[PDB]
Amino acid sequence: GAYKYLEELQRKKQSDVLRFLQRVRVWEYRQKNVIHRAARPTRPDKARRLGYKAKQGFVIYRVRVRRGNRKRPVPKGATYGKPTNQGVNELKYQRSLRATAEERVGRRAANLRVLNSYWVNQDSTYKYFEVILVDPQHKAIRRDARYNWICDPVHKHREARGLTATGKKSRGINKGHKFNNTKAGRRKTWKRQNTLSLWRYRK
Amino acid sequence: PSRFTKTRKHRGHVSAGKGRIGKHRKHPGGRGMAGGQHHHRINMDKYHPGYFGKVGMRYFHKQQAHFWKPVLNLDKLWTLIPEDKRDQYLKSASKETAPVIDTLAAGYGKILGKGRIPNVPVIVKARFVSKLAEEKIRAAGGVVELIA
Amino acid sequence: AISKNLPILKNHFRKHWQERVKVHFDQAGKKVSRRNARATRAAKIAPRPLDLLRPVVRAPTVKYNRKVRAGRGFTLAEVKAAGLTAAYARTIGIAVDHRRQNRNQEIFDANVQRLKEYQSKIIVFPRNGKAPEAEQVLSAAATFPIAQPATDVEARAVQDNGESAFRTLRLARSEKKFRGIREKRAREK
Amino acid sequence: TVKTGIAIGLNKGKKVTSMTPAPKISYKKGAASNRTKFVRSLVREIAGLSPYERRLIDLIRNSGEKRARKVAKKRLGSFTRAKAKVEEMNNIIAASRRH
RNA sequence: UUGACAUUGUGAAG
RNA sequence: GUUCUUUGUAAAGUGCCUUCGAAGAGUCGAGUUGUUUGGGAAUGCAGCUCUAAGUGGGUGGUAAAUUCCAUCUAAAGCUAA
RNA sequence: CUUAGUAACGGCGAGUGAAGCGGCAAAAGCUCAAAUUUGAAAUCUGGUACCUUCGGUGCCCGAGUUGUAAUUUGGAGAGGG
Ligand SMILES: [Cl-]
Ligand SMILES: [Cl-]
Ligand SMILES: [Cl-]
Ligand SMILES: [Mg+2]
Ligand SMILES: [Mg+2]
Ligand SMILES: [Mg+2]
Ligand SMILES: [Mg+2]
Ligand SMILES: [Mg+2]
Ligand SMILES: [Mg+2]
Ligand SMILES: [Mg+2]
Repeated sequence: GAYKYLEELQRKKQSDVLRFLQRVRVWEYRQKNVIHRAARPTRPDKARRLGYKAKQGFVIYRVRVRRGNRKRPVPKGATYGKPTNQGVNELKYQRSLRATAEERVGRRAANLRVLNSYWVNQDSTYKYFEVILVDPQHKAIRRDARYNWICDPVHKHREARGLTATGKKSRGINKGHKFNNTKAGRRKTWKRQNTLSLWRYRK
Repeated sequence: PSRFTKTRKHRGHVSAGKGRIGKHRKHPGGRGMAGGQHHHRINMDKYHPGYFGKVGMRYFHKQQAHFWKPVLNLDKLWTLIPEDKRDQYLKSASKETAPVIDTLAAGYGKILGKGRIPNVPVIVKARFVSKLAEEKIRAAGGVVELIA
Repeated sequence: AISKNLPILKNHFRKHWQERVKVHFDQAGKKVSRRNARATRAAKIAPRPLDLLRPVVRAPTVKYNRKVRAGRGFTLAEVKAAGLTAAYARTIGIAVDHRRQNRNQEIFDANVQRLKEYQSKIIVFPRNGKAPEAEQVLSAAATFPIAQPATDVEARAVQDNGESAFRTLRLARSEKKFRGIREKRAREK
Repeated sequence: TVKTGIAIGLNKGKKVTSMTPAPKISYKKGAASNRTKFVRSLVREIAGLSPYERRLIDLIRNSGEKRARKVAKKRLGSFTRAKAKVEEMNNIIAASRRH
């Protein structure tokens, strides 16, 4: 079908056709609220491969997030400590802007579950994202065998605990020697390696 | 047990064995290996030469399994044969009936020649061997077979 | 804090280690609960042996490659050579691994023999529901043990061709060292 | 591909009887198909060329392929990706005006 | 505070 | 263990021949800054800039050019002990 | 459990410091996107009447072709014979 063409055309972001479309759309988004409902996905092909379905119970929201670093919120720049901790301006937030977008949408619609999100646009000040949401109370979802797993109480506020795709990337949840510190949770690994184990018959 | 310690003997002696002049303070001289080059230099230069500095070249991601090679000397070679069979082979030193010893199956990597073996032909299978070890095996009528 | 002739110590206790001390007081308690769990599981699951059939594989690394052990599961080719499908094998008590490959004929033949022996020593009750009563054997690994393959006979004849084993190792080591330079020297001419 | 049978050398290791496993379909992941080649060619004629791709075409014609590879390395990442991009631009040049 | 890049498009001349 | 329904010109598995075999983009990757790691010409994470490919791509613990080999299949998801 | 206070990091000072293999406990596997059902949107929320009521049937609006079912997830698999 047409989904194959959409995937390949989306990759030519600096072509003349897409540069025109991204300029007119970035203006339209900026005129709306920071968070607002979207009637339909602007990238239907991208939504499908992230788990979106065109049925009642699936919701799309659009959100813009300020770009740049994270200035340390200290009064007048004083840190009251050793010079190794006196940095103020060149500090970076450990979670991505995509993660921040999902969190604020999640609080706005607390009756829904965050599934995934994707990049749509950006400018000098903002990055724009569209978040995919699933209603766990709708009977179309609770009776759907492929999606009723999200109705379980263990999946409440996935984006808050970093259980989404962007959350697992920032947690370093991968396999291999490159992720020894964060294979199964950084803090749990630190607890295991800093625990003194004593048996009844001392070894 | 606490009843056999010198603490029980020091009861009623004021200083508890630490002296009146010097006393028992918290950390006179520092903590741990502090002052190893300034006020503990003499105790480091003797009893521990070579502590300060670096010598060789680094090796990133060292795996100790690559260097596994236990050594076996010829004076211990016949211990690999079970004791109930050593006597018959020793007294039946001959060709076409030479016992076969799998050194790798016993968990050794290289054969070294230190002692003296009986003048009996033996078939020795190993991954590595020293030059002297092979000569003594052949001098007794045996052979060395390389395996992997 | 350095005095006398004593070894250098490296005790790592400069953190809040007393907050993370784990004493295994319940070692005896956990053993009882594990035995209770195995007893309850066996009575509940089926008269089946409570564990799946495992293949025989060669241990990796030059340090351990002299021994065989129990692997994850039988390969798709090994399962196919035994005369059944992978989907049916999983429901009959045979572990199946899809990512292990077959490169050695001796390991492949040994694993196929295990599957053939296993099929001849089990009774598959029909789905009809009759299920004639049978005694439960608690272990399938003990029923089919893994044995180290034999390597050589106890005694043979001495066969010396005059070449030194030490000399052979030295030549093989030297020839590998200078292979690259000799190819370059021959390439330039 | 036969090992020597001794613990050291080029083809060191024990000799065992060899088997060839069936090829795994996952080893052909990056293989072009008839459908995918049709789509990519059609999208190329629709979308046109990127601004940096136009600069590489100018450099090839006026300054030579060697310098275009140097510029392509800076825009792209590795040096091996520069070769593929410069080679791709040559095919575009050979058909745009040369034929 | 100063420079570079991004935001950043359209027309002409020296 | 018994008992009421036949689900169904339904569903599933297996042999041989031929043609095919769609597999995730501001993402991978690169530069730079900060932080972090035992990871040391840079372990992971994040900001900004640049920005891919399809016999391709990642990895192979010393930076680079050239020729091979080995091993997996990222950028979507669920799951008891 | 061990590897191991080891490889490595560190005014290479004070100090810091994993991982592969090996034995064991427990063991379980999997599914979406990307394909024309096209001789038939075959899919679903809700309303309403009734019934054998953690639901079912009939009827009626609505959702949905800017894609809801069946079929296939790389171990493969699919269209024909
Ligand atoms: Cl998905
Ligand atoms: Cl006394
Ligand atoms: Cl560095
Ligand atoms: Mg006194
Ligand atoms: Mg006193
Ligand atoms: Mg004193
Ligand atoms: Mg004094
Ligand atoms: Mg921090
Ligand atoms: Mg999960
Ligand atoms: Mg630390």
